[PDB]
Amino acid sequence: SIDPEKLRDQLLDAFENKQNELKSSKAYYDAERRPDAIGLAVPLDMRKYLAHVGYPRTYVDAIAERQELEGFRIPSANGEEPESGGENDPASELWDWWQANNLDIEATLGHTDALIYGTAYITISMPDPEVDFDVDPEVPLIRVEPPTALYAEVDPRTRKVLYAIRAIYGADGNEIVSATLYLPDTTMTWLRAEGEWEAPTSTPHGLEMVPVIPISNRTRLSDLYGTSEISPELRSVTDAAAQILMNMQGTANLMAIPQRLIFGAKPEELGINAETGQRMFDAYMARILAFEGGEGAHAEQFSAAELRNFVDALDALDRKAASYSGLPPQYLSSSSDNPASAEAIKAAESRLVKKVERKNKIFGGAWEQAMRLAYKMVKGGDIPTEYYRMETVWRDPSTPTYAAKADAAAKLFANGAGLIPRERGWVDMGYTIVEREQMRQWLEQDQKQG
Amino acid sequence: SIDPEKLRDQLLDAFENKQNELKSSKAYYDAERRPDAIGLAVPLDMRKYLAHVGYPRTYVDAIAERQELEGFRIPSANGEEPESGGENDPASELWDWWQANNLDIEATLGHTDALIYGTAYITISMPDPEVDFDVDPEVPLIRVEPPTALYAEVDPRTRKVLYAIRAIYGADGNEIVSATLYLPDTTMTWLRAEGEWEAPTSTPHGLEMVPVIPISNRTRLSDLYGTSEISPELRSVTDAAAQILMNMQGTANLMAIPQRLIFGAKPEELGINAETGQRMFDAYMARILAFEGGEGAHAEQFSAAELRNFVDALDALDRKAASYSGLPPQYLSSSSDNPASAEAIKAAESRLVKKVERKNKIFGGAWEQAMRLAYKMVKGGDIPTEYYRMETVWRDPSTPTYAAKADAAAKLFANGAGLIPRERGWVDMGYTIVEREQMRQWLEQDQKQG
Amino acid sequence: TVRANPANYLGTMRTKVATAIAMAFDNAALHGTNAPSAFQGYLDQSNKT
Amino acid sequence: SADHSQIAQTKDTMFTGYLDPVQAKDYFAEAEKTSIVQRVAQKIPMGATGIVIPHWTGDVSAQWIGEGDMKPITKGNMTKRDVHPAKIATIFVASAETVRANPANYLGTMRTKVATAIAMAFDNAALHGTNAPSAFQGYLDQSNKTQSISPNAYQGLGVSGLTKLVTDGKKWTHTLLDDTVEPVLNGSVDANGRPLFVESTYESLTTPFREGRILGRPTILSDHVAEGDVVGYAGDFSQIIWGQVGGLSFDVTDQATLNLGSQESPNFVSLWQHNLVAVRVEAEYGLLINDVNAFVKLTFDPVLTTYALDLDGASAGNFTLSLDGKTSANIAYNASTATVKSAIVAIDDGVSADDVTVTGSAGDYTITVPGTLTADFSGLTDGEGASISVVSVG
Repeated sequence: SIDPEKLRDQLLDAFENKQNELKSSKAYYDAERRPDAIGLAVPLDMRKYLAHVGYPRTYVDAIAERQELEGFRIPSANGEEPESGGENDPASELWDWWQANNLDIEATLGHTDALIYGTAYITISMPDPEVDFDVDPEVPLIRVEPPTALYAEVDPRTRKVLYAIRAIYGADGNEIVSATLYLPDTTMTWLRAEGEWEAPTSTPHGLEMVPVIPISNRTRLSDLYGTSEISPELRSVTDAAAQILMNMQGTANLMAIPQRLIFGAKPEELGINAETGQRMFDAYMARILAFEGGEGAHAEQFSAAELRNFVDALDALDRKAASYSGLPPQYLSSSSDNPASAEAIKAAESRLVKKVERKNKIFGGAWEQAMRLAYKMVKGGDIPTEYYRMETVWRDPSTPTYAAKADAAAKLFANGAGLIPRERGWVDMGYTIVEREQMRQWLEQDQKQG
Repeated sequence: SIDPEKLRDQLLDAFENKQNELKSSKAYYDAERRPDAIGLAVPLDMRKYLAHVGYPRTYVDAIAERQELEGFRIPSANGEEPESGGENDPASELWDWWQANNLDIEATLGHTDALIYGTAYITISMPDPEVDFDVDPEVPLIRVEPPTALYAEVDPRTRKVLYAIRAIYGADGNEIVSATLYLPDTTMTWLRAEGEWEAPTSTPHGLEMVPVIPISNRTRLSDLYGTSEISPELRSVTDAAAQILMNMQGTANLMAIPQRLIFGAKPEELGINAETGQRMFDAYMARILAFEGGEGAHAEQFSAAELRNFVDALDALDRKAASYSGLPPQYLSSSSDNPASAEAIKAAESRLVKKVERKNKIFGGAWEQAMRLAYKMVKGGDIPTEYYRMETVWRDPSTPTYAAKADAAAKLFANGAGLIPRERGWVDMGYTIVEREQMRQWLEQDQKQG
Repeated sequence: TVRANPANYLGTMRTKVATAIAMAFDNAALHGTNAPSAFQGYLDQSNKT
Repeated sequence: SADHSQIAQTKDTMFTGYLDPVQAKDYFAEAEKTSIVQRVAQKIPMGATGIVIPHWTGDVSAQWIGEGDMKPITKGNMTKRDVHPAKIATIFVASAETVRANPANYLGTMRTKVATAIAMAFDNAALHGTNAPSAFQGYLDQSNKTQSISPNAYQGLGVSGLTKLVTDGKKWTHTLLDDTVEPVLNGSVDANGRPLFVESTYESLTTPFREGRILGRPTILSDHVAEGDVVGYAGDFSQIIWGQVGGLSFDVTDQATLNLGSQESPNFVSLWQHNLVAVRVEAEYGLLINDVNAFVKLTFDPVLTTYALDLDGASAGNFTLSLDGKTSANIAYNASTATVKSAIVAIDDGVSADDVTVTGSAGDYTITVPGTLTADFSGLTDGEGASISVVSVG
């Protein structure tokens, strides 16, 4: 065993150390200045005119805003039993706790911090009415935190969390106002002002387990912590595109125009005022300048830069980014694509739809475990063995091509004479587990009319 | 017989020897800096600007995300349950353990590490309630582990594992924290390897087999140990593309614009400051520079380099990366011929889809044996002979095309007057074995109502 | 010596080094005793006693 | 670095052919010479810190008594020795492209060749004693006993040779012979000219070359037991024990730095800078022979034996020699070489003044004689390490 004061100071160390890693990926999503993005043709006084490129934000958003949870399928013991509901039902209990915490909002944020930084953390507690929560005090208070505010030590031995620290800064002040340590069997919190840590408040819990769970963007089993979704391939083409935008925007300020020259005229033949170095032309349209020179005199010009000669490099980098990322061609390569049929959409969308379907499994494994802790805390007993078997169920991440779904499902059902019992007609139409309980009522209400 | 303390040391040496190889194929999927990727024409400072290429990442993702297990078939002794009764049958018995271990999450990752490094392992154990938690105590604990954390030696004659070692590092400490050695007669683990090396915890087991089995990407019988899917053939084009892309990225800084020259008057006559070698050309757009232009002065420019010379070479290499990998031509962005037809999708997918069906077979052969071991361990007796005839069932890897299958299935079934039994209608429509056995219940509800 | 790790010397050495590194930082900050040129002042440098 | 390097493998001269379609097996390759000592001596479990072996030694005693004779007192005694493992190692190096190519399976071949070279080094350290690190307690060539096989092997092994074992109580339990001894077994004949060790129309190998028993003792054969004039051993192979710590290691690197020179004269090569790959091979062994005199060295001809007798810097007293159990006069410590030769030729029989040889100086006598020489330093007042050993010719 060890004291919590050592653990706090030694974990606030590891936590503050970790921030120097995360800042490297924050700089891509949030499109900050990066040294390697500067365009080297641009002269030193124009290099303040940075050009940012949106590939990292686009690729993270295009995964994140496709996925939402619809329920938990705990199977019935001693034979399967759908349509079981209310106080009888182990699934709608978990959905009540999901809904009462507004996890429909806090999860879809917490997922994108997990895609940006590679991880985020679920936390569970009973509430305490001595804090003015405005939460149902019978419901487990479930929260999600970014790795910029919670850090957890993990066993490589067995992949369970050892202990974890939450830290709260004064927001712009950037100095810690409170910190919380989660031990295997209690949670402790300090607060500080004048730099004095006040005596730790605490709250025991009955679990063997630390009440924190990592969402982790695992790419492989060989990842322990998981990694940013903004891959080193996508970073490299992001910065390559940023340099070419700067070299373009620079060239368009100096060389898009030809430079005009005269040779063999002495400045006194032209009347160039020696104090100031240029006489005023008029240039009001059709005027022919007569002004003189020797027999060796003539006019010359340097050509414009051909700006097309950069643009066909930018087109090539879009065609890189559209492949290194999963994205449909028209998100990045905004060029000549023709997704103009309901089957064609399913083709062009396929590689992104399938990436989100894999991420749904990876995040589902964390949410499943978090709801087991919530039950084990609230109901206090050992987990009913059904809850080891459950899955999270997720929204279909593809475009809702509803007319093509409807004509197909109607042919299968064939007004009840057909191949499919009415319920799989709903699930193929994609109506959510939460909603299909209302269609139980409305179908029953219609059977009284005929 | 064999000294276990010796054999542990000997297998840690054999395990570290494998990492020297794996560090080379990891570097293609993670896109670390590689010696062959540097663009030779780029100057010695600008060689910091690497150009990571994502073909390996793309090609392994597009296989590993299509794969999904959906059940087991165990051909019964002939009777009233030819494949299943719906509960208390071999198919349900294995699928229970698969759910309880979350292998739908873990094995999706396990296939990824198996395609990258060329092999990965399934380790089968009874849970110990003194050591491990959040698992159902009556089911076998199944883990999948990558070759960066486990090594197994094969008797080349019998093609079965002789012994294997799981080696866990202390994360950032770069040292072994624990090691576990699996024998045919027992497992054995030395719980700490940092500070003092602790004494072994043994645990005997009833099997003749050692309780680990390799998944291997074995493409051909002569590959007696598994081989990476990122073939030497695809590695070469990945590195070749990086050179072209980096040579372009240098050219876009130095050479995309013409360099302007004047060959006439001496610097002091051109009004150049002799100390700095410069003058401020006050180049707002319309202005004409005038020169005295002695000795037959002229001005001229070196050309811009045509960046489309490199674009032609990137397009050629994209056509090659598509041809080698067998990805759809759209996944490389290689050509804009988007397959806007229900059947044209089956054509464009055809080689990727078929390749995935072969990876499904080759990994299914290992997942069978893992369940044969798990049953033999849990039930203790020798296995019923139908488990030697087991078959894994995998989800169809083709993109759904739901409405095309829907019209076809309804046309065949014809309200029960048709060609095929209702049950086959569900199989061809592509519902999983769990969806099939669930959907039967709703059909009885509908027929019971009338 | 690494294989045998007598008296856990390779473990104890880490914490004794970490202790020495922490102690050097106090001495550099309080009395400047060996401070690198990058440190701006130390408390013993005050003009008042 | 370079072509041709005498320490590291580039795509050197020797590889040149091994890319053509014209290649074949080596139709004449040798099989590897595995260790013989590891096959006959019992293997002992050993840790890196070595082992302690105890031995009882006290002469516990009892006496006959009459009624009421007050009964005598006795006490036991015991001692121990410890055995520490030594280490043997080597490194070899090739270019990274040579490792990617693996021409003619050179890397694999090298792994087998070092494994074999270490095994032969352990035999040579246990038998001849060629380079034995200080921790090996004795080596088999140190025996003060020899026998000649050539004219008749049965009389050699089973009678003359056995006589000089059992006289000291040392049990004959095995015999180990070199593969080159086969002719003097085939030439072992009776007075009618029939063989001894084979029968009938002479179809089979002789029974020892089937690894059969001789006079109940097993025969062990190998192709590298001969070390000069010595061509085999016979004796109590229970007296030799050995152990290996762990197993044959193979660490690998592309990025360490190697001194190709000496500790006193560096010549560093960075493996990273020259794009080289290197392998580090190591094993650790311990050995103990409890009594070196329990073995007879077997030879063809009736050769003499040569010895060093050391007085350990003793300043006063006398010492004694013995030769096949006959005993010398009592000899003063600082005897002349002529006095020591006189002391040997004064022995009862066979000590002819042309064969017996002495060649050292006062207190440090190199001696050569036809027989088992031994000494007792009782009556020497000084030099507590005063001692006798056989020594190698060169």
